[PDB]
Amino acid sequence: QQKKTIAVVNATGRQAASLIRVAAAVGHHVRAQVHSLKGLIAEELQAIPNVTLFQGPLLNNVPLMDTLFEGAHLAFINTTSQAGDEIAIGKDLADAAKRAGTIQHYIYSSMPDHSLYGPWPAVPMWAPKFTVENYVRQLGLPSTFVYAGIYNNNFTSLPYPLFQMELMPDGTFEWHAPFDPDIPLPWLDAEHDVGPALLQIFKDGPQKWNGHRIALTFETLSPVQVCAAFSRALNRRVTYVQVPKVEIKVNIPVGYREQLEAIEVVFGEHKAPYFPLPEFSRVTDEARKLWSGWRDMEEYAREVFPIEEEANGLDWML
Amino acid sequence: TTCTNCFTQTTPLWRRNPEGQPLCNACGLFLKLHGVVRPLSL
Ligand SMILES: [Cl-]
Ligand SMILES: [Zn+2]
Repeated sequence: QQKKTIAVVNATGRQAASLIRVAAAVGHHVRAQVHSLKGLIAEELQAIPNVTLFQGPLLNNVPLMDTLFEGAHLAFINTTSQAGDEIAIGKDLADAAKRAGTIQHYIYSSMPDHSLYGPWPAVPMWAPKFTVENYVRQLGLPSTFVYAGIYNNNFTSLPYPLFQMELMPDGTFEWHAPFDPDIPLPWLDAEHDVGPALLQIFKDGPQKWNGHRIALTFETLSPVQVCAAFSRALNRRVTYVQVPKVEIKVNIPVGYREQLEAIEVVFGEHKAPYFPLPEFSRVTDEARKLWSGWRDMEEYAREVFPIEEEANGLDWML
Repeated sequence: TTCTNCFTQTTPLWRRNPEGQPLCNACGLFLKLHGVVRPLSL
């Protein structure tokens, strides 16, 4: 009924930003943590009225956390491995949330730990989120766990790892990745659908979602299908090429490499399902009920891809 | 046709504003549930 105060961290991140724009808009007050006030998104999040920001790091900074949850009734938590150790950060946040005593629904964005389901290793940027999940549960916090499908907007023609839609010379697009060409993967349109879905989960309350795991994915397409989406949505010819190893064409950080190497082994070498949890082995069902105004790969490709590229510095579309 | 809000031209179902103007399934559905127009980036 009444709009509540929501606490969020990593405000500039795609999941949070989505929620913040939507939540602020409908009337909720937002208390968010950002690493830096510098940046487009940051300044934007600053331009939205009922949004309060706290600039500071998350690691070993329990004071930021205490302030963040003051007067908070709801919270959506999605940490990054970059801010430092996710498990310790993810546990401090949970402790703060409980110490605030006002949290009615605590949504944490979790990810599988593949080694728990096969000789597969643990995807570093994913595995720890499962430990934090268990700890959230351990504290007794009324919670719900969301598992995000791969972002639609990870795609770009720029030489960024794993999801490059490189613009070949012959006026076509090729996409190099480890993922099996015929294996359906879980996708998610971060900007367009994370916000509304989260809102619906909050509107439902823990009386419905407490203890549940929700696969935040609204459509599952195989690499070939994803390319068929782009190719049928831009007049261009798009092909998928399965490569045993991920291509790093730009000086990236350590963490991000190891992460990619794990991916190569898990999906390229073991053809292991994105969501190895049994409950996730249709998966998109719960999501589409939570929010039916979802944006699939075709709309994303025909309506957004061309725009993001342009503002990104490309005229291939013009 | 196009969406008055998001300008998309691709959507599973078109909807109309309480006046009659075209909105996409999402924008139309969002407003209907929360009461305000679906906010966008930038
Ligand atoms: Cl941030
Ligand atoms: Zn629209």
